[PDB]
Amino acid sequence: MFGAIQLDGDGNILQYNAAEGDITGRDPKQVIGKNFFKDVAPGTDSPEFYGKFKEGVASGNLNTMFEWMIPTSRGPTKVKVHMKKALSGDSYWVFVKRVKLAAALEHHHHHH
Repeated sequence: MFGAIQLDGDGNILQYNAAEGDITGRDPKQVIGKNFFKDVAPGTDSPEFYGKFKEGVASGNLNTMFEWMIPTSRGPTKVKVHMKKALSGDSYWVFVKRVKLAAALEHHHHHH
């Protein structure tokens, strides 16, 4: 379940846009209106993840980027989760992707 979801101050899924996908045979309304921690991700109901989402809101710039383990068809798996407050300053975008060594800003390779 990797995609870009848009949450509000309360954390309600206002819009859902799957990513790294081509087929659109998944009822989006299933998440529309529901909370990311409500059912979309019950295991993410922790202070490290959820807590940060609410904490950042108080400041008005929820900026968090880290990896989290979520349940899947083949069991629990790690994924890159990033939460950033929208530009309007009245919402937050959630980015959940697969962890495949995508992050890496080295300075130089094959050093001698």
